[PDB]
Amino acid sequence: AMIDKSAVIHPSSIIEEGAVIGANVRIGPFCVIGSHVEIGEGTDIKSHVVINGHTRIGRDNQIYQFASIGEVNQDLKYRGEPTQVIIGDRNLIRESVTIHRGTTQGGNITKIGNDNLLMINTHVAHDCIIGDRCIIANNGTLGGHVTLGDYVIIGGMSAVHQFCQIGSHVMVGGCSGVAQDVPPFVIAQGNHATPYGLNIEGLKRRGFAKEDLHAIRNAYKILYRNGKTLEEAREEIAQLAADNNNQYVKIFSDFLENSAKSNRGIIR
Amino acid sequence: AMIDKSAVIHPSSIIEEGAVIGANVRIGPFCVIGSHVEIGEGTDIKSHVVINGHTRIGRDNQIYQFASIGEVNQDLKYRGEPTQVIIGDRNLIRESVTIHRGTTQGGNITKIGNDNLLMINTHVAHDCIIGDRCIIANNGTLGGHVTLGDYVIIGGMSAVHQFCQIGSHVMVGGCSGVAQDVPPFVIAQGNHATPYGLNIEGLKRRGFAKEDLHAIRNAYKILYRNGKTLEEAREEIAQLAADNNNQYVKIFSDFLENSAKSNRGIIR
Amino acid sequence: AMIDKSAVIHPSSIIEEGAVIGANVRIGPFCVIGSHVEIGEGTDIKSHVVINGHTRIGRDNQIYQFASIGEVNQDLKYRGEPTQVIIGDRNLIRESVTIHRGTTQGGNITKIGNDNLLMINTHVAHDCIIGDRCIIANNGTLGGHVTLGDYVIIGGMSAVHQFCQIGSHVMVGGCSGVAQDVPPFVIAQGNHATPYGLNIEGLKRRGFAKEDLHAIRNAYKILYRNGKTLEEAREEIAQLAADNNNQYVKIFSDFLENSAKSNRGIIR
Ligand SMILES: O=[P-]([O-])[O-]
Repeated sequence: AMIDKSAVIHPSSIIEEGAVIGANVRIGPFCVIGSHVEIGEGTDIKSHVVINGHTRIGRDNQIYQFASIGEVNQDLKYRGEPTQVIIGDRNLIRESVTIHRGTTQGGNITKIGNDNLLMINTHVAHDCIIGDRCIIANNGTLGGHVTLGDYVIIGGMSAVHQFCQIGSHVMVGGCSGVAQDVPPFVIAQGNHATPYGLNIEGLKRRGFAKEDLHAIRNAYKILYRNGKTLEEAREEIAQLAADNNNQYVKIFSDFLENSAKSNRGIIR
Repeated sequence: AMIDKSAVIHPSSIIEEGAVIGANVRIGPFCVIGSHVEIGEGTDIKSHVVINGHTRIGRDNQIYQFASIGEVNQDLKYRGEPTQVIIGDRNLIRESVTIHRGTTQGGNITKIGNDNLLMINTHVAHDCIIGDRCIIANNGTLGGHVTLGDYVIIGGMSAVHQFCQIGSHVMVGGCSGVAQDVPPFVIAQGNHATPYGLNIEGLKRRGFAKEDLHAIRNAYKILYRNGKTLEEAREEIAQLAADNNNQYVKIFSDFLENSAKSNRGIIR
Repeated sequence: AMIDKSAVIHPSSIIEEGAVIGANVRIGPFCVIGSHVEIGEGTDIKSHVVINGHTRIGRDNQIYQFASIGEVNQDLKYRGEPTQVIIGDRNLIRESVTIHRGTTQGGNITKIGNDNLLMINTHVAHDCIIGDRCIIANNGTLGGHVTLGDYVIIGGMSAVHQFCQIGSHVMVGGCSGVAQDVPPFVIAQGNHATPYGLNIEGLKRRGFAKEDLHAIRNAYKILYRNGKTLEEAREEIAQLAADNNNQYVKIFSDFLENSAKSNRGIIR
C-alpha cells in the first residue's frame, strides 16, 4: 500500500504497517522498520538494521548493518514523546551507527543534512544538528544538543560534550574531548581540546582564495593571539565584517555572537 | 512449560528449551536466548539480542538491540566452565553492550545490581561486580575483576584496568584510564587518572547534608592533602569512623582497608 | 553445491549460491554469507554475522555475533572493485568486529594471519596486514594500509594512523594514538604515542633469553638514547646485525630499513 512497488524488501525483514518506503529503495534481511518511518527514494539499507520512531530519511542514503536510527534516546528526561529524527540526502551511515530521537525540551528534532559520512560506531545523541558534508570518524560521539556546521571533521574516538557548537570547516583531532564551542576554520586537539591553529590543509582542498585565508587568520589572530578578552576580540572581528565585508570573517563573526548567548565560552 | 503464559515472544526469535522466561516479558524479533537463561518479570528485550550462558536477569530490565549478555569471556584461561552472569532489577542496557560470564579463577560470577545505566557499547568483562545506580557512558570499558561501588559514574570512552576498585559516588571523567584504586566520593580524570577533589556536584544532587560534605572533605584532606602517608591516613580515618559514627566516613575507611589487602594502591 | 554435508547451518541463515563452506563448519542463526565467501574447516560462526565480498576464511576460526567481515571499505576512492579479505587459521574474532576489503590502489587485499585475537569492536580498515598471534583490545582501530608484525598488542581504545608500520612484539598502551612507525619490541604509549623502552614482560613471556634482551636493549639505546640522527643510528644498527648476528637485532634493523623507504618516520 504505502510501499512503492519498485522497492525491493527482503522477505525476512519486518516492515511495520504505516511505514512509507519510496521508489527504488532496497532493504536487506533481518531489518525492523517502524510504523512512522519514511524512507526516501533510492536509499539502500543493508541487513540487521533497526529504524523506528518518527523518522524521515531522504534520498540515496546508504545505511549499513547493525545501525540503529530513531531509537529512544539516553536522556533520563525523555518520557515517550513523539520526537523525530530527520536525515537528508546521500548520507553514508556505516556499521553500528546510533542516531537517537530528540527531546521536547531540546527542540524535538535530531537533524542531519546532506552528503555526510558517519563512520563505524558513530553516535549522534538526542537533539543534535549536523549540517552538510561532515565526517565523523570511527567511534565518534556527539553529546546531546550538539551543533555541527558544514564540512566538519570529527576525528576517531573523539567526543563533543553536550550543547557545544562546532563551527564550519573545523577539524577535531583523534582522541579529543571538546568541552566548549569551537569557532569556524580552526583545528581542535587535546583533552580538553585547545585551538591548534587553522585547518589550512582542509580549507585549501575546498578551494579557498589566497587572500581569504589572510582575512580569516586575522580574525583568528585577534581572537586568540592578540591578548584581548572575549568582548574586545569580538568587537574587532565584528568591525572587520562591516568594513572589509569578507564572507568568511562574517561567518567567523556570526559564530561568536551566537556563542555569546550561552555560558559555554570557546576553547582556548 | 518454563515460559510464562503472559510473556510475548516474537515468533522469529530462538529460545532454546530450558530457558526460563518470566511473566509480562517481551522479546522482540531475531533474538537468541540460551537454554540456561532466566528472565525476570517485566523485562523488555528488543530485537537482535543474544543471551546465553548460565545467566540470571532480574525484573523490569530493558535490553536494547545488538547487546550480548552471558557470552564467553575474553580471558584465555577460560575453558568452558558453567560460569554465571547475574543482573539485578530495573537496569537500562543500551545498544551493543557486552556483559561476559565470569571465570572459575575469578569467583565464577559477573554481577550487576539494580537501577544501572550501561550506555551504548559498554563492556563489562568477566568477574566484574557492579553495585546500584551506576552509569557507564558510551564506550566505557571495565577490565576483568573490576568492582564498582554505588552511584559510580564512568565517563565516555574511559577504561578501568583489571582488578581495580572504584569506590561509591566516584566520577571518572571522559577519556580517562584508571590504573589504581579510586576512593569513594572522588573525581578521577586523566590517563592514568589522578584525583581532582570531591564529586561535590554528584553528592549535592543526591541530597547530601551539609554536615556529611564537610565530614567527607576532611577525610579527603587527611588522605591526599596533608602530607600523611597511606598507613597514617588509614589510622586517622579509621579513628574518625569509630568516634563520630558517620556513615560515609565509615564507607571511606572500609574501602581503604579493603584496598590495603592488595598491592595496586590508590590513585594520587 | 559446495556446502560440505558435515557443516551445520541454522535454517534461518542466508547462504547465497556460490559460497564455499568446508567440513565441520557451524553457522548460527540470522547470518548472511555472500556468494564469494570461502570458509575453512572447523570454523565456528555465531549468530548475526555478515560475511561478504571476495573473502577467504581459514580453519578453526571463531567469529562472534554482530561481526562484519569483507564489507565495502570506508575509503572514498573505492569504486566497487572485486577486492579481497584473507583470514588465516585459529583466529578469535569477537563481537562487532569489522574487517573491510582492500582497495585496488593499495594492494587489493586485507590480510590477517593465524592465532590472532580481535577483541570487541576492533576495526581493521582496508589493505591492513596483520601477522600472527596479535592481540587488539576493545575498541582498537587500525587505519588504512597499516601493517602489524607478529605478537603485537594494541591496547584498548587505541588507534594506529594510516600507512603506519608496527614492529613485532610491540605493545601499544591503552588510549594511544600511533602516528608514525613503531620499531619492534618497543612499548608505545601516549597521544601521539612515544617510546618507553622495551616490552620486557612480553619478551620474557615468550621465552626471550637474557642475551637476546641485552642485544635488543643495546639496539634501543643507539636509536633513541645516544643523540644519533636516524641516518646515523640506522647505519650503526645495520652494522650490529651483520657483526653479532643476533636474530632480533636483524629484525630490528630490517624494520628501520623498510621504514626508511617512506617519509612517516618513527615515534620518538
Ligand atoms: O582517546 P580516548 O583514549 O579517550
